[PDB]
Amino acid sequence: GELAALKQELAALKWELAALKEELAALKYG
Amino acid sequence: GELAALKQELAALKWELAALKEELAALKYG
Ligand code: NA
Ligand code: NA
Ligand code: NA
Ligand code: NA
Ligand code: NA
Repeated sequence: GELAALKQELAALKWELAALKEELAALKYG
Repeated sequence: GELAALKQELAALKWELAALKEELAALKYG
């Protein structure tokens, strides 16, 4: 339970992070 | 210890997300 829950939360956040870093990259260099 | 490691990574990532949104905000307004 706790481990599963936390890995789902981690996963979600890393998708958001990935997206945001790509958007930042775009804005700084284009 | 997988749980320990993941709680540290979660913490870090929430700070990184916050930081990046503030950088995006900054760049929109110069
Ligand atoms: Na568990
Ligand atoms: Na939990
Ligand atoms: Na642990
Ligand atoms: Na945490
Ligand atoms: Na806790």
